[PDB]
Amino acid sequence: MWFEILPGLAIMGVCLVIPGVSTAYIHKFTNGGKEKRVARVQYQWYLMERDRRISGVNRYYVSKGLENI
Amino acid sequence: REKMFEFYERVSGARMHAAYIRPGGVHQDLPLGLLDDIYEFSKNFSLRIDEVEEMLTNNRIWRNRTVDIGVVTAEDALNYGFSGVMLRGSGIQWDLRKTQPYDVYDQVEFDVPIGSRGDCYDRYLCRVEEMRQSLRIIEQCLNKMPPGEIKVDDAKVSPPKRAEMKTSMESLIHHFKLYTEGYQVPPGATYTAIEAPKGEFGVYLVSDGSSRPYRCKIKAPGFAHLAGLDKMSKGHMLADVVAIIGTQDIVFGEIDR
Amino acid sequence: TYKYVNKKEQESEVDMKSATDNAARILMWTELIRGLGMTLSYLFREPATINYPFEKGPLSPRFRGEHALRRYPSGEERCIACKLCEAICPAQAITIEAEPRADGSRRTTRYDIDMTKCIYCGFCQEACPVDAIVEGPNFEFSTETHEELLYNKEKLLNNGDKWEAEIAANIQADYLYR
Amino acid sequence: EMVRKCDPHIGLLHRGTEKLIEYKTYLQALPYFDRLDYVSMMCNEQAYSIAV
Amino acid sequence: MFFINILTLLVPILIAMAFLTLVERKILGYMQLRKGPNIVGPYGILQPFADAMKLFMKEPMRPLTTSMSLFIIAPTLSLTLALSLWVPLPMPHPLINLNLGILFILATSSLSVYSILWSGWASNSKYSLFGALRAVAQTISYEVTMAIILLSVLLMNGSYSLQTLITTQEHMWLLLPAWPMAMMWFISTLAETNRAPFDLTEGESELVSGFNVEYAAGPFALFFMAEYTNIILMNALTTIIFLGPLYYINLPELYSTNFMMEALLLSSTFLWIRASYPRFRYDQLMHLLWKNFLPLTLALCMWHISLPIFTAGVPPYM
Amino acid sequence: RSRAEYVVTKLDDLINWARRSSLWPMTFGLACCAVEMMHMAAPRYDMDRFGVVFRASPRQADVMIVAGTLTNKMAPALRKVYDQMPEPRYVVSMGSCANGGGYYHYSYSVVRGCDRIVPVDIYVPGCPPTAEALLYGILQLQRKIKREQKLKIWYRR
Amino acid sequence: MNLYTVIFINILLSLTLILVAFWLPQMNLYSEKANPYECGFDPTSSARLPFSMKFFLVAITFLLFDLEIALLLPLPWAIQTIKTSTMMIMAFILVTILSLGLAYEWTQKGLEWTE
Amino acid sequence: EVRSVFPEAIIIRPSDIFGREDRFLNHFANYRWFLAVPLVSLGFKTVKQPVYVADVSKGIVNATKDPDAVGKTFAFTGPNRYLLFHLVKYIFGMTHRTFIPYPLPLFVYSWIGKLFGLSPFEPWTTKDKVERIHISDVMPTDLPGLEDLGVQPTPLELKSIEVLRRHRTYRWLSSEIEETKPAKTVNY
Amino acid sequence: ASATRVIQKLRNWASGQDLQAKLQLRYQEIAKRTQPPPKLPVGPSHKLSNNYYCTR
Amino acid sequence: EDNKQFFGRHRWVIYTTEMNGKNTFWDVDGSMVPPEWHRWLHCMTDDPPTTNPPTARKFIWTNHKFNVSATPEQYVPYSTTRKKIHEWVPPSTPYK
Ligand SMILES: CCCCCCCCCCCCO[C@@H]1O[C@H](CO)[C@@H](O[C@H]2O[C@H](CO)[C@@H](O)[C@H](O)[C@H]2O)[C@H](O)[C@H]1O
Ligand SMILES: CCCCCCCCCCCCO[C@@H]1O[C@H](CO)[C@@H](O[C@H]2O[C@H](CO)[C@@H](O)[C@H](O)[C@H]2O)[C@H](O)[C@H]1O
Ligand code: SF4
Ligand code: SF4
Ligand code: SF4
Repeated sequence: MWFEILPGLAIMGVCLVIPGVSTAYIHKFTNGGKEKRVARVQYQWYLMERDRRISGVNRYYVSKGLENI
Repeated sequence: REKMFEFYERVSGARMHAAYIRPGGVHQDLPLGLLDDIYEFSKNFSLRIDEVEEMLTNNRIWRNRTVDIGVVTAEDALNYGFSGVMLRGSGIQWDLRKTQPYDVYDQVEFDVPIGSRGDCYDRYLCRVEEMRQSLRIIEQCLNKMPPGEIKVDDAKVSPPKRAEMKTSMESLIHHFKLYTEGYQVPPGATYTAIEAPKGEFGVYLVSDGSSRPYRCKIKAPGFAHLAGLDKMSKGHMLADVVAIIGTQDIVFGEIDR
Repeated sequence: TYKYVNKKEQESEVDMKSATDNAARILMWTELIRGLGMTLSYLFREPATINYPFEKGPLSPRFRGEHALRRYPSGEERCIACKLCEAICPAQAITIEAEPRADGSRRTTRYDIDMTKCIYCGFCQEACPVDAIVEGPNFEFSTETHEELLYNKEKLLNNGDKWEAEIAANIQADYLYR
Repeated sequence: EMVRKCDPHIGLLHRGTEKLIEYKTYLQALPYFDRLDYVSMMCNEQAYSIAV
Repeated sequence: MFFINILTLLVPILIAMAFLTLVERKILGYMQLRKGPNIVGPYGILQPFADAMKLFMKEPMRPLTTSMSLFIIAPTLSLTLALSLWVPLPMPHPLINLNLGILFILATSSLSVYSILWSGWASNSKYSLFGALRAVAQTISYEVTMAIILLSVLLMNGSYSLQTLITTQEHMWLLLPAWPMAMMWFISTLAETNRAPFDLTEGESELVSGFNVEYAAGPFALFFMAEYTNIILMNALTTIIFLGPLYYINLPELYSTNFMMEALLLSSTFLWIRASYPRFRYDQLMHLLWKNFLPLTLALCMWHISLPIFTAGVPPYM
Repeated sequence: RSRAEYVVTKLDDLINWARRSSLWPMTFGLACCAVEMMHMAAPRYDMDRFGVVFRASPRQADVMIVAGTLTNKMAPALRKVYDQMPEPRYVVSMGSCANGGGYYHYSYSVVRGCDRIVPVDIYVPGCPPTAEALLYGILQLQRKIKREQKLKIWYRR
Repeated sequence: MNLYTVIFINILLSLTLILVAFWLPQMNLYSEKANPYECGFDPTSSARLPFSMKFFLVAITFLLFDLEIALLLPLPWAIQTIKTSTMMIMAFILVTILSLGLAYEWTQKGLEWTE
Repeated sequence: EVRSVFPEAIIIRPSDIFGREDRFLNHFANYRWFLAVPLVSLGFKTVKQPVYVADVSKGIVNATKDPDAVGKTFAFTGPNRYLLFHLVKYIFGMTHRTFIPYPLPLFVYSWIGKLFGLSPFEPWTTKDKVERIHISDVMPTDLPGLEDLGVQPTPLELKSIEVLRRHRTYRWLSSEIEETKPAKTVNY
Repeated sequence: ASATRVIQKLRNWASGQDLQAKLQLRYQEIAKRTQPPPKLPVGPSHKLSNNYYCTR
Repeated sequence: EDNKQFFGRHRWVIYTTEMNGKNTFWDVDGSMVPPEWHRWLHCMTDDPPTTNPPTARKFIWTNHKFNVSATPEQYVPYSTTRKKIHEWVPPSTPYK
């Protein structure tokens, strides 16, 4: 019966969700719990480099608020 | 097809090479219940044709692969030795079951499908419609099936029934001789032709008076059709040639013998 | 009587309605969609596949399969070496020798069937006057060597002893048609 | 991919049926006709049966 | 961590490819009133692994007339490019974030034809040369319109960035305003993947096996792995461009689940199409693209230049 | 025996299973016997559910099914395509003609059994064998492949 | 760095499969096996002889049409211009002349393959 | 030991046997994979008289019926003797592969044979194989040969191409027998 | 035969036919595999008189 | 049996796991079906051998055998006839 096609489909379906989900989680793990920063233009890269320089630990994603001034 | 192989196997014991039709009639009578099962198959088959027509007949891809492919004129088809659908696809009104009938073909009603363009698409349409006309003949055969014996009551040709063979002296002698020497055929020669599914199927059979044929020349319809492949393939691509081989409907058991 | 398969050439004028219907058919692939509908409808049909070898294709008592040599209910061989089967065999697949048995009986000393010459036509079993040689119902006897398909008398009698229960019942079901 | 000439070479299934039939009785020759157009078996039988 | 992320893309995609070979054979089977594989594993789920192990245990061909460097290179290039097409795909976040990701796809996909061209030529046999020259014709047919179709769509996106397509479709599928381009795009991806009814470079009824006819064993498997990976890729691309999966910044996995479902469905229609139609003639594919798609594609490109100006709907640069 | 012999034996099973489970015959058929081969692929028997898939290229085929009569004119071509199958390869002789010449055994033009031209693994009798009889022979080839001991024999050399 | 890393892994994976496929299986090289395939009969000539191209004119037309799309692919940046009327006229004229070029070749039978 | 339990045994002593599946012509042809062909003393101190495989089998099968063969030792050699240098050069001429010979001492050569001998599959070469390549065939004297068993020895020049054509590239596949210059022969 | 009413509607709509009335799979409509014995008739030459072979 | 299944699937056999000393847990084939059940399972009749047993004959095999090809039990052909020509045997005693 047609529903016997589904075991292969479910395996396909699981395999096609892992890349999207794994990339989203690995980004947050490696970017301080936030989305990985996107630098489309030079201005955005400049902000990341400034964030890295003021972080104290050479990581752009470690943010400094008003407690730092 | 697998269901029709069962009708073959039920009358003869073999799905394909039945050896069931013999000179004098048929080998055995139909088993009880076979006509009903042939009727059950027959009443659903036209829907199976409709589904296939739904896939191909109006499909623009199918029409692009068969329309104006392998066009053959009526005059060339006659001079090239074509027969069957290879003539009727070009409009020639010819079919041996109607023009030179054999067995009980003059007692059944059916129509001969005729092409208009002489190309692969018209020949495909002719063959689809021929299947529909076959169902029409089958229905008449089912209703008009008469009673009686199934081989000629002439024990110098047709073997006697096994019960007679085991009771009567004449039947045993005739059984013995028919399965050893065989029946003698008076000397002569005939060219006999039928409207086989692939075209005119012919035999030129020479008897010298004995129980073995002196000469048997077999006329295969596909032998002339394949000989016309070069003619039909002019100005066509390799993929068209694949279609034109299919449109001739060719089996090499009959072309090569 | 004849009919035209592709003569629908009663050329007519075209309205806006029919021209648009023709336009929609070309531009929106409607007949191609009908094709997908047909294959979709088969997707949800029960497949015709049987679970071979746990299930089998239907057969009939007339089925022509592996040959066997039969006996009378006493155990006496039915074959009396008449050679009608050998004479009729269209493949010359049968080879027979015979002599008077120790009790004076007319019996074979050789009865060979080359199963790789045989065409499984059943002419031998029609020709046999005593229902000795038959094609049985077995069709699952493929081998790993050519030599295993050159059956001698011992093999053919063992097939008879192996398959008689089914062979007898198939003959009881068909012999009135013979 | 334009086809300039088709030269069909056959005989790759030529088995000498017609010669073999000369050594057969008429009944013995019948099964050779099943194996000609082996898609239309019974029609081949019918042609040979009518001729005989 | 970036190396772990490469694994969690490549390995699941290669398993998805392997099981698409199973799904194809079962979907085709059931549309043909058969079952397809149901013995090798439960419901046939080990059949792909058996075929893979069989092929790599088989003797690989070393034909005498063959020019061996290109013969080996072509299947190697095929799988490399198929896997590379996945790295910029945002599901919703890509492994590699590219500014011109769409142009990366076209260039990478366009290099993929050379695996067919070189394998067919390098094999140095007539049926393989026929398959290579059909690939030349195939690319000429569809590549003429594929980039213009994409161009018109991306005048509503405003960039070549794949991630921007997610935001463009925040409130509506791009299918709705672009369905005529979506239709032409869908036919183009069938031809681009050499799939039926345009499976011409292999076309087994005509060329036996076309470009890969001289290939055996594991080298043959690479072409097959590359073809099934590309089918998933092109449909996933169609999903992101026209069928914008639902995106929520706090629920990224919702995008991934929705993306997979639509991508699975679009891959199924590829197998459904194969079961339904006859093959085009390869001159007829050229006429389909150049005499039907190309006129409409050019008109619609002009229309999609015109639209944002007269509706004041130019998308943002950033 | 030893644990190295046990491991070798389990590997034989694994590689044997893979070749059993993915037998790809050549698209290759000679006469009426090929029609019954089509019926084995047809829905009732559906050979593809056992993992059996026709491929037209000898380079991509594992099994040759000699399905019909082998003439002298055809014999070199059949030998050629057999030689062009990569190994491991198997031959199934199907039907009386291929098995030993059958109805045409005594012809001037016919090879009396394809096993004069190629080695044969399975002989399937019948004229033609039914689709089911052919399927039985294919399953007998699988069990033959299941018995291959190539790695065990290599280990003991 | 990341794009270089993944593409090298892609290259690395493909080459490893090739090495496995060529060194794992048992081999048996002989001349008849390695001769070119042609349906069981020998080829009558080299596959390296000229193979006529019937669509050669479409092929070189494709070269020009491929530079036309190269002129169109800056359009996403061009629609950001203040000079909207100028951009629109340039894009409209560019598409129209390309259409006229296709229309001319179509009516000259330049899209028909040679026989 | 064989004659001690079967004193009437026929003993067949072939030289190196060439043929389609040999480990002689195929072996040297496969030196192309290592670019340069080592030979002890450059192959000028080794004489070979190789014999065709179908000649040996024909002689072996004739010895099953020959009344005069029992209890004897036969030497099955080919018609011609060659120095190992010219034989290998001819092999590379027939394969149309670049022939680059260079001398290699036997003790270094044996060590390479031991390394290749470590293969757990079928070794490409062994130490024993290296030793046997550089032992000269013994000059014919006294023992009967193939002619005594009704076999005319086939020259290597008549049959080598059937063995060596598969070792050519596509450029040279169709090159005929006569394009290769035959090897120079010796009488010692 | 065992399709649900929902699937029957789906496949009837998709095909454009009434598939349930003409199923390609066979159920109980076919003949029984055991039948009563036949009794076949004899031909016109089964006569005890006026049946000399030379007249036929 | 299940007569609600379509013709072809309405009857089936579950093979034993051991027959004649052979392990048939995985290695099953159609030749394991004995003749009395072969008729029923192939639908040559509607009557199973439980309620319609076959006739008993003393020479019928009591133990069915499956296909024994490529085993020590395989059939090996041979001529079943005896020597036809008889040689002269020379005398054992000498002659002078
Ligand atoms: C510094 C130089 C070092 C010394 C170099 C010595 C090189 C000698 C290489 C010998 C050949 C090894 O190469 C390998 O040989 C085997 C068997 O020998 C052959 O391999 C294959 O073909 C033959 C054909 O009959 C089969 O017998 C064999 O079983 C199969 O594996 C190939 O020819 C090659 O795969
Ligand atoms: C032979 C080739 C022929 C094909 C080429 C034909 C090109 C001709 C194009 C005619 C259409 C020009 O359409 C023209 O669009 C511009 C903007 O783009 C409109 O311009 C309008 O909006 C712009 C902003 O964009 C305002 O700054 C301007 O004041 C206002 O007029 C014009 O009102 C309209 O007339
Ligand atoms: S079945 Fe036909 S071919 Fe076979 S032995 Fe009987 S008569 Fe001869
Ligand atoms: S089997 Fe029958 S026909 Fe043949 S020799 Fe014996 S009794 Fe006569
Ligand atoms: S064995 Fe019989 S069915 Fe098969 S090819 Fe020969 S004649 Fe035809």
